Formats: sequence, structure tokens, C-alpha cells
Amino acid sequence: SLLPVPYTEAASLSTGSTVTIKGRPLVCFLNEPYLQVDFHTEMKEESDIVFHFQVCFGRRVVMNSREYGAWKQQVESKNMPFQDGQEFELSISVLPDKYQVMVNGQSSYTFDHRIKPEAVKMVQVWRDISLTKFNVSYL
Repeated sequence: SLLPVPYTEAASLSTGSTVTIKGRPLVCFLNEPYLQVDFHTEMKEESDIVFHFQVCFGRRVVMNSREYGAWKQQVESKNMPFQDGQEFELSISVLPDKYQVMVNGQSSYTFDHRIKPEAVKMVQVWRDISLTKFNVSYL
């Protein structure tokens, strides 16, 4: 329960960067809790979103981008590696061509870059989860 939610951290990403998030759903999957991770272009919440990743636990995952204030083509996946009431480790890798999302060590989603990752200035993690760890690789 350390780390407040909504959690916001200034960040800079480039090919090779990795964002690791460790947390746990706050309620039963039956009640459809959500998890949202947004890579923003500015420090403010209303800024554009380079990568929007939203998990409706137990049902589906939606990905998109908000450019110049407007949402683009939504991408949806029914792949659901998350386990009810379980702590999860989510890792997002910045590859040259896209983001690769691993859930507990398994590749589960990818999203081709719509905007250069270098445009990212902030990452916000929120919705129905407790956050135990947040780390951006800066090597």
C-alpha cells in the first residue's frame, strides 16, 4: 500500500527502456476492478497520451492514444493473464517498433508506436489497485 494511487512520476523513455509495475487489484474480479497506465506527453493529466493501457480485470484490455485531445483507434484484447486476488508484476518494454507488455513474465500484449516514445514526459498509474513498486529503467 506504499506509493499513492493515482501515482504520477516524471519519466523519459527511449528504445530499451523498461517500466515495471507491481501491484494488486483492490476488489474481487467479479466486480470488474480496473487498472490504468497512461504515458503522457506533459506533466499534466489532461495532456496527450502516447500509450493508454486499460485493464478491466477478468474481461478485457483496451489500448489507445489520445492525440491533440482526441482518442484514436482503440485496440482491444481479450487476453487475460491476470489472476483474481493475486499480486501482479507488469512490465512494459520500449522496443524500436512498439511496446511489449509482459504480465508475470509472459508476453501478453504489444502496441505499435503511434508517437515517438521520446515524447513521453510522465507516467500515471491509477484505478482500482494498490501499488507496491514502480520503476523506470534509466540505463
